[PDB]
Amino acid sequence: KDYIVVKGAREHNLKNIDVKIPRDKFVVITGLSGSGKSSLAFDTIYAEGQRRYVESLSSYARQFLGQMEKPDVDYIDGLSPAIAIDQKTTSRNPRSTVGTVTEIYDYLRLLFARIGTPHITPRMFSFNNPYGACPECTGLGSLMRIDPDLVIPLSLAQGAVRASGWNIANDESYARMYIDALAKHYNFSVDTPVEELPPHILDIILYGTNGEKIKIEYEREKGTFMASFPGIINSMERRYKETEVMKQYYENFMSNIPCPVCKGARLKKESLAVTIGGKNIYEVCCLSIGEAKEFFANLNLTERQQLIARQILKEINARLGFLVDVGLDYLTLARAAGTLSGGEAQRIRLATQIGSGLMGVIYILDEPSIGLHQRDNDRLLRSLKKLRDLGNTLLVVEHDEDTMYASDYIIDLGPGAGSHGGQIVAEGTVEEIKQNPNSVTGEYLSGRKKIEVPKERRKPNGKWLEIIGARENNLKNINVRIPLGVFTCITGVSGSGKSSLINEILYKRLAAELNRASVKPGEHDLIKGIEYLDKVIDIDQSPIGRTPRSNPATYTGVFDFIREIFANTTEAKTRGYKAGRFSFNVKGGRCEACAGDGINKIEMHFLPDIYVPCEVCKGKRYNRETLEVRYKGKNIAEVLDMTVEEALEFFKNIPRIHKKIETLYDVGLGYIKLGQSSTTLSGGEAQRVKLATELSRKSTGKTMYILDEPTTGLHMADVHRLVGILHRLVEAGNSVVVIEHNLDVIKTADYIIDLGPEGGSGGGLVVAEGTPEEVAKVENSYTGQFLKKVL
Amino acid sequence: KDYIVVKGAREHNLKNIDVKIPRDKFVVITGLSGSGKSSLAFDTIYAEGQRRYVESLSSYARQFLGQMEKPDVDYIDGLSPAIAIDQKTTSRNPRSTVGTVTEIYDYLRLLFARIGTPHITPRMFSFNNPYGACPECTGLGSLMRIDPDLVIPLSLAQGAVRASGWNIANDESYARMYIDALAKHYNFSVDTPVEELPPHILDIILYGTNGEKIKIEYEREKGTFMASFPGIINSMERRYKETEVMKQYYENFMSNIPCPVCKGARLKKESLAVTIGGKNIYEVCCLSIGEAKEFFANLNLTERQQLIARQILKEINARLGFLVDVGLDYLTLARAAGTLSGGEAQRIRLATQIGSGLMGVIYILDEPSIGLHQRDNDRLLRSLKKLRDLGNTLLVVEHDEDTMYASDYIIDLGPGAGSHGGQIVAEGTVEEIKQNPNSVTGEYLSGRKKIEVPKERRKPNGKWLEIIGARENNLKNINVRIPLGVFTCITGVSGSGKSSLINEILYKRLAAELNRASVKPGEHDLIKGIEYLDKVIDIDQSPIGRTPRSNPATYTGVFDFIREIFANTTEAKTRGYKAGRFSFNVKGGRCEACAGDGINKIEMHFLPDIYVPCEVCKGKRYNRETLEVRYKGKNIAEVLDMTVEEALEFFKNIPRIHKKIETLYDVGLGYIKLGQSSTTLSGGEAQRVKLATELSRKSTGKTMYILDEPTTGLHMADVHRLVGILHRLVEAGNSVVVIEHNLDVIKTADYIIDLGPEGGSGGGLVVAEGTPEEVAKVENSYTGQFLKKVL
DNA sequence: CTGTTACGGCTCCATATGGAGCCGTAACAG
DNA sequence: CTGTTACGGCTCCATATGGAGCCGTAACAG
Ligand SMILES: [Zn+2]
Ligand SMILES: [Zn+2]
Ligand SMILES: [Zn+2]
Ligand SMILES: [Zn+2]
Repeated sequence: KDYIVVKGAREHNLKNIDVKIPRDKFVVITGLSGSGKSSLAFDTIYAEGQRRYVESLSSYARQFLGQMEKPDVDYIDGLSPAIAIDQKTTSRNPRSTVGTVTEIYDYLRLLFARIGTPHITPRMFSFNNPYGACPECTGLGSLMRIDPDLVIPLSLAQGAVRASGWNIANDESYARMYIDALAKHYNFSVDTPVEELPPHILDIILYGTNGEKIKIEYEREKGTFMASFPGIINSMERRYKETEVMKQYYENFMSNIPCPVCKGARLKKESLAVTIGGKNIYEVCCLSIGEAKEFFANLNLTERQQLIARQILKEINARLGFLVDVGLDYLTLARAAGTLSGGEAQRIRLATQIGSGLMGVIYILDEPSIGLHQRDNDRLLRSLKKLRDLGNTLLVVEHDEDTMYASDYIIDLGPGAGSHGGQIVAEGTVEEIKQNPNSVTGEYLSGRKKIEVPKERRKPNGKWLEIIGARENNLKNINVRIPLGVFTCITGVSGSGKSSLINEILYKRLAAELNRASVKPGEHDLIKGIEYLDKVIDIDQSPIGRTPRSNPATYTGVFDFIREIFANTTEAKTRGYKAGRFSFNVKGGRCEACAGDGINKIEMHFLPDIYVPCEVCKGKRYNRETLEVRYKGKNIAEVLDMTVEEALEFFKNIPRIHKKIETLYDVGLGYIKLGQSSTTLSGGEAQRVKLATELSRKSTGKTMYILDEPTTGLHMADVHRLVGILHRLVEAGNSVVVIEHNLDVIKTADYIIDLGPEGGSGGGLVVAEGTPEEVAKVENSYTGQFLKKVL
Repeated sequence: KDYIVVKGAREHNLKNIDVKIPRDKFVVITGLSGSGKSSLAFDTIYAEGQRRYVESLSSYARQFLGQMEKPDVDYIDGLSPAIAIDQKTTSRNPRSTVGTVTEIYDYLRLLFARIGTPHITPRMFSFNNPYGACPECTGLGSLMRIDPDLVIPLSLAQGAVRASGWNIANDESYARMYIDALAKHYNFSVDTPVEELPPHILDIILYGTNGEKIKIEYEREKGTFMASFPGIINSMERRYKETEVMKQYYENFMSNIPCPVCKGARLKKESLAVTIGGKNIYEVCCLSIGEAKEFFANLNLTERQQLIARQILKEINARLGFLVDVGLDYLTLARAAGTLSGGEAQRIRLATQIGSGLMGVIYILDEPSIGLHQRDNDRLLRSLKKLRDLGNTLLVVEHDEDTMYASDYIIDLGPGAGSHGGQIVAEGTVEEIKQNPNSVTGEYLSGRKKIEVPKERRKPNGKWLEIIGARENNLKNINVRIPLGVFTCITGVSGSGKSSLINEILYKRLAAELNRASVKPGEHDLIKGIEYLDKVIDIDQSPIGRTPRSNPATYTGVFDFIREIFANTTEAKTRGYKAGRFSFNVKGGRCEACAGDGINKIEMHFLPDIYVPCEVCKGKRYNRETLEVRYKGKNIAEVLDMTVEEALEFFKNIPRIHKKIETLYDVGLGYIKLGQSSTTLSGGEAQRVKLATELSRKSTGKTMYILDEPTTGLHMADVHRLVGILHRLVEAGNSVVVIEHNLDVIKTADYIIDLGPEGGSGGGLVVAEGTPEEVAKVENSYTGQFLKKVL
């Protein structure tokens, strides 16, 4: 009725816990990273609600949506349909923009049709219908095409065509025999240079024969057939239109340009003649949300116009107010939804959900406050509480103190992670958790544990990285200086351009200069001080592997030492074994039946592929003869089965393994097991693995680390550990640059660069620079204002 | 909040109506057929709720579910997600049965794992996993295959292979050249008879070469290639497994047989050794729902077993009780869900929804009481009220008096249909509608209008249709006699076998004997009295056309007369025109640009095909020169634009057109227009069109009409009109047999055949026979008991 | 004029190879 | 012993023609 009773929850590492979540209330789930709160929420409640709603729909719709796996839960009662909002974005299609996603373009079209004065039909203003879409660009506004300068950057035999699937290097490839047939038809030499080729022949080859029929001969068996040359450009365009990695690869060689006729207006030349208050539809859509709302509020109409357009104006004002209160007062209604970050997309989805007014729906949010400045926390909390107040329930998974102080109910898991977590430690109001003596969240909220402000701060040693003439996006031609050898943190409000300035300019230029990559840096003049750097490393939450053949033991490189010490035993020496025998990636020591994968594929008549453990090897991925070899009473499979904490004690007598295992333990991965597949690892686990690998390396003092919000989905203890690890890395001799919005991390940094003073058009500048104490003295700085009370 | 406010509803024929539907209440929508209530419910509320829930899901899930069209409504507030339940069934896959659909097989597996005594793992009892599925049948229980007796029912050149896609009649077809290559390889003559062919050669041809590689030569251009013969049977099996019309066609030639090892148990020989109370899993699943519930209630366990299996037993008992209270006390848990009727599937879905306990969801049901006997009305109403009471709202679209008397709120549309309906006439409680003087439902509920019991009933003239030895399904070898020349109605409780006995036996045998069709009748001895019949006609709600080239004017045949009178004018005579010129199906009088379709196809870069009216012809489907010809001030397009009611007055001077138009008016289609596409017609409109076509024919007195519940989705006035039409058809000279569950239709019949006395195993017999007055005197008959008070 | 049958024409639905990232191994320099 | 570079091998992901039903037309019988 008024509760969500869950019994027998055993998904992932949950230790058969029973919980009662009050309905129509603000509920937050807390715990350490990997403690199972994310599993308990998403894999149980969201999955059960989505399955219960989908299975009751039409058969075709259910088949299209797929067959969701049934969670390992006894029974759940009082479960309304669940909608999950998380930081995930897709390119999707160019047809969708911010206005269409937020469902305000329809209201704008209705208003323009009803009251717009021509210089009147709602479908005339839409670019998704032939009645309004521009004839040339088909309502897209961007004539995407592949320029000839990129297809042929040398004769054909030297590798002129760099496009995938058109490599004429192979003699028997389709491209080779098509080129041979074309050369036979047009009587030209393939080995002739492209520049020396006649323009007509080159144009015919590039753009095809335009439907002309030619004879093509193919040899395996021999035969002949009649067909036509489609052309490289036409085939690439058709492949692009047929269907995200392939889309990104195709768009890499593309050259986006504005439509020559509509100039990106996406509409016919006659639809733009209708204006409201001196601004047509495109000009209104080009304004930022705040100024558009101000213009709508200040708009003056006659009595008849006000009576005929009251409801549309009220709806537009309400939606714009919701969007502003969410925090996106800098975005434009005409901006493409594809070029949006995860936090911006999540906030837009939240605003749309608030505007829709759906009732009786369980809402689950995964860290809505990440990627958002501290000044917008109150607005975000007010929006969340309004969404709850409209007749819904919230299951936010957050680790922010303000969220705990604003939430009605708090559920805490733990007390550790992995095999030590998965059970509820404490629950109730914030006061009850604060008074609870066995809760980590209560301990960190009551002041028992805290992050201390360092007494001594490092200073630059005379090495600086100067970026000159940065003008990409909203950057107003600013020059910044990043000291080398100290912990540098870059702050600023959302949309100020810090993320672009770092990721798409500094990292790309450093990679091109040092790692010898092939990327296009952002619009800037030059970078000074690169000679002081030897390598650039970027650490993110991307998975460390896409195959089941990768595990942390191999990634950290400790598996080589483990195999060496295994082969150094007397049994392997007497049996003539090698260090490579104890590996599930090379034939000789792996199971032959399962090919070392450990699972087998079974095909059903009317079901997808089902995987079961291999019968002969029992999932140990090794043959019996190899497994007979034991080192100190444990075989290779048992060693792979140990966790990092146990491996620390087991391998304490071998320094070369002990150092790596201790690094893995210190980066907070003491609950993980060496045999875990890299595919099953989460973002935090992958980031910790990368940090451990970086720590295990021998630093030369000329390395730069770039991190983009490393505190995503991290508890207070995790933040403390990450701060300690970053300080250790800085003290090693390298330099660390972090884009952070967390005050706890910010206050421990040695240098702070602030970008503001606003977001969007008003941003792109530099407000404050120096140590946090110096930045706190700047009056016109939000970060300084917050650090004034934080310190 | 507590209301669903809809403003500006203009979908289909709705005349801009505003309504307020109370939330969490029993609401019923009433109106005439075609008045727009179905549109107002499904196209507006269900569509808006489904779109609002889908658009907030993941991008991939939203793309898979498709892009739902936005309804033509201003705004809807307080809209919870909507689930629509309607009478629609699909073959789907053999993996799903009644138990799996109702989610009781999982609980049965859990109970068997926990307390079953072997002679213990939940996944061992499931047939959807390799751990429990039978190795031979792969957990299907039916080895579906194509028998050789059906592939070759004459030499190859005479058409031995009757399978689609393997017609060797064409010389250049792939089948022909494959057969030629096989004949060249094996050195045999294709023209040789199949019987005279060696068994080895025939087996090799039928089952392929089993991977053997042979040389195949093909001619258009000439060439050769190496491949293997897959075989007809293997190719057909692969095509069947690749992917409903094609599935039905493939299954027509299939021969379903039980698995030789498991005997249809779908499980391994070891999983059936576990028994509970002397019955294993398959034997429990083979019992009917009522007796299974009785067995579970009477089951005795020890204290430990009761303590360990209390929750599972309680859940199973509750679900079985819900299923029994729904009305399906005769179904078996092991029955395949594919072989279920629309009403049974809808009731099963309702029971599953009740068991799931989803809260805050709007439920829309389309005639849940159709196909259900009168004795189950109270149980169905109680189930609906319980489903509402668990915290939901109901939007049932029903025309049953008991539903009106049980509903909290009633919304009435009308007052007519088509252009006369689409607006709300009255609303409120049942008393308010009864006291309303301008409501058709109130008029029929207050006794102002009623269907009178006929004073005189027709009697048989000595012609009878005797079915001897009917034994299909649950029929217990019964003999029935259907009189010819009178209105015969067949009644009985659900599951008594009347539907099978009629549709799959009598209609099929009559079609085979008279219409010279190719179908397999049900298991019966013979039928006597066929010599008194000349033709058999079956009328259902299936669409009358699948192309936009069919309209009621052509279907009824009146369009030929219209074209003839158009060509008989002086303008056509002077211009040398013919009767075929005024047709949008032959070149010469239709628009060349749109090819007479009236619409054009426009392709977008990243959108599906969009259809817009043709520019040159303005959607009139005719060229200008043809349109210049006018008859009595109206051209052909204007004539097509007229409705039946207007065409009745326009064509009153031509008897050959007036008779057909009057028939169309009398069958209740006075609101439809002659130019309406047959694809857009609903089931009721198609049935009315078929009835009008049958009436327009010249009856020879030797025709039999078979109707299966013609009162589906019909108001009381529609029922009265249909009864009048059926009586007119009977008085014409033919014989009508109707399977009906409506007491109003039953009381007007001349002969009644009752099948009972129960459903399932207890059915398949004949209880009462004779006139309704005679049937009402039978004590052990539910239909007689109801007719006792009805008459 | 009307019903039936046969034929022609139309429409909608159905049915294998190259590339990026990672692991293991050998060689060379510090 | 350790770091770096180069190479080989492995895996997962990506990119047109026959048939059923209907409409129009002509011929034959009542
Ligand atoms: Zn354009
Ligand atoms: Zn194996
Ligand atoms: Zn079997
Ligand atoms: Zn046209």
